[PDB]
Amino acid sequence: MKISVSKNDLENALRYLQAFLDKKDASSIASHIHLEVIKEKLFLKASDSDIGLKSYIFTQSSDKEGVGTINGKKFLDIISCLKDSNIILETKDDSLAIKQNKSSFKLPMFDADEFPEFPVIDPKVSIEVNAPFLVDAFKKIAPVIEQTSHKRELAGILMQFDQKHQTLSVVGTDTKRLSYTQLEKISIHSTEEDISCILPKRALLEILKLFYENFSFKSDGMLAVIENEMHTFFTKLIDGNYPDYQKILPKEYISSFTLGKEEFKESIKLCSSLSSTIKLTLEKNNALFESLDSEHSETAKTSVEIEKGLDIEKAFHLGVNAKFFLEALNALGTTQFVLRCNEPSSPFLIQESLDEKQSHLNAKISTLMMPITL
Amino acid sequence: MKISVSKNDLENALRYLQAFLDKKDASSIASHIHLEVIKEKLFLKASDSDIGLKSYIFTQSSDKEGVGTINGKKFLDIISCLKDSNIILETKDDSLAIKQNKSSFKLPMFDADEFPEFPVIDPKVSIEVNAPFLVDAFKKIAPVIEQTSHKRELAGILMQFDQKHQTLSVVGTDTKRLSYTQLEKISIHSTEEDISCILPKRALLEILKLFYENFSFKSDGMLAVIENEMHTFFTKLIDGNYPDYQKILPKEYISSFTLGKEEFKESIKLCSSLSSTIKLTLEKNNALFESLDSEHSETAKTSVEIEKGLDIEKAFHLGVNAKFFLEALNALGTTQFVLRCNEPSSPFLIQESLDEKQSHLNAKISTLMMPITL
Repeated sequence: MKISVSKNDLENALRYLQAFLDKKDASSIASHIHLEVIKEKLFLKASDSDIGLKSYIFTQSSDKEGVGTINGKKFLDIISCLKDSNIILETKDDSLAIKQNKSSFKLPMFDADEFPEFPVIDPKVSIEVNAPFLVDAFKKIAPVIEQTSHKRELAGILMQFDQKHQTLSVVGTDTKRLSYTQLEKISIHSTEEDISCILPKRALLEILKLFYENFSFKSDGMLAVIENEMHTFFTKLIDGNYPDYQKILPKEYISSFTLGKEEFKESIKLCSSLSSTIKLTLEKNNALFESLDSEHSETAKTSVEIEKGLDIEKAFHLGVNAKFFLEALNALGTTQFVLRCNEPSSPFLIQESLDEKQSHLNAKISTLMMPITL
Repeated sequence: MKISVSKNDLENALRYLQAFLDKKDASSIASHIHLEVIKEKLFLKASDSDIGLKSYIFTQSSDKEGVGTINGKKFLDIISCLKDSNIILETKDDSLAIKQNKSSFKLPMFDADEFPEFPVIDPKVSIEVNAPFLVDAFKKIAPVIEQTSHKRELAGILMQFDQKHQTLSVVGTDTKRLSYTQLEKISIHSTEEDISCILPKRALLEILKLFYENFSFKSDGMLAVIENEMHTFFTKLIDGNYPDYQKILPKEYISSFTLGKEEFKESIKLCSSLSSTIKLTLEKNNALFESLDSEHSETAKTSVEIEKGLDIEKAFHLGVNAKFFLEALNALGTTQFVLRCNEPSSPFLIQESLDEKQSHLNAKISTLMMPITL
């Protein structure tokens, strides 16, 4: 191999690749990036059986095509310390040479034959995503998902494709709370009418660093592959059946209150200084907040005026987990939110104001939560 | 007690005080701030036998004078979540009430009689510091000092007062390296001709957060007390005898090179990607840097042109610790530095260009380092 590349292009590519290396044992090929020069591109890839990323940068020049490998962490450590001028990469036996003017380095290469095959799939389902709605859904739902969940299928995010109705549902839950969204008017190409993909949390978080809009998503029911012009990402899927979240959603709600998002965030954080649970009291023109599981002798109270009177003929009391409530509000894009309730011992829902209104660019996430008793 | 205070004044005061609390066991008075209302001031103090801070803020109003205590971490957690409007603090039995409009809190107080006495000293030495030179010296020397040093006196920074010559010397060492500065034309008031104070590293780091210029420093040989208009800080001193650093400094140096600071930093970091030690080669118009304790098959080299020829008739080779060398350069305020050497196996010195030149506002730190063999 012998090429020259842009320092900043290379550094950026290496930064993305770090998350796909097992970096602690540098003597293992799992700590290495596979390199391949083909025509005017340098491809860099880091993968294992479970997950992987393949990227390219254009070469500034190319004298010799071929393949090699290099420790990804050391490679980035070197590049990040170099000048903003072009870098020469040239193989020399079992070794990769890096040169930039007066600076030169050598790093040992491993046998590229040991490097894992980067998978290709025969997709059963595919979508083209030309707006931020999918990663918006992912980012909004991620906090509810236990990565190290001890239950397999809940350790990931559900993507449920309905080809007939052209809707993709995105769901996360940790059994105390459940966040979901339904994305309509999605052009879904699928061999089956319905197909469900469960992406592991790690994959979710990596996707958020790599992608935003204008990418494809494809799956063969075993792997999911996401591609744009620069990147091809894959992840193994979680096998099994995600619980049907629809069966747990209440059919109707006795009461629905339209409330101020930022005032509630501010009030909940305030009581959270002394407790993890909060007693919320709703009156016609007031919202009261009191610390609930605070130590004896420690109390926090606050209230907020509600100018547009709630349909309440007598105080409604609701015990809530402060962190969950806050996270549900963080997932909302509107200045107001709707709190839908039945009995105080029953699950309640938090969602955007005008959730029913059609949106193009964004996902609207709703969160269903179990209350605290008393 | 009953007063009102400014939220931002209070929050700022509480932030400074956090470092002086043992925060993990909230049931201990060590986690508490002592409060005292005297006339139009609120004094807040956190201290133990070893170290402490006493601060004040002016009250916006004062209805009732008295004393109390409160958990400092909870207090700050509450205040930081409040609005930017005045806060009412009022004692109610064994409890402190905090009110801001619709928000109200209660926290339990402890018996103020258990709170440790804040010490006053009869100073044996005192200085008034009206320029940043002392904290500049402290900040520059701090990195060489082992806080958790297993040797008592080296676990702190030395302040050596010479009343006769009106000089204060500031020294830190960890036995591999030694950084020092001599501050001249300091008005020293002292009962003894010579007196040495050793401040613990923790105290050093706290001082850096609190003080910059226009403060007094006093010591009775047991405690050191630092005061400005807002703060009174104290620390117990480390007992014993700091080694005389003067006896270890070489008398003369065979060679002294004036070199580029930022070029050396950049070159050393570059080789540091692959090693912790570096072989430096000085020639008449070139400085060469090579990784030294890098793994087999991993190498890093770079060089820098030296336009103003060094007085060198044949290459000088010096083995150096990369981190120490970098830290010595970080402590310098000039664009160039002087490297003074004897034999390659002998200690060498790093200091500012024109170190001998008189400076008002700043400390000039020199670092003496043991080289690496080969």
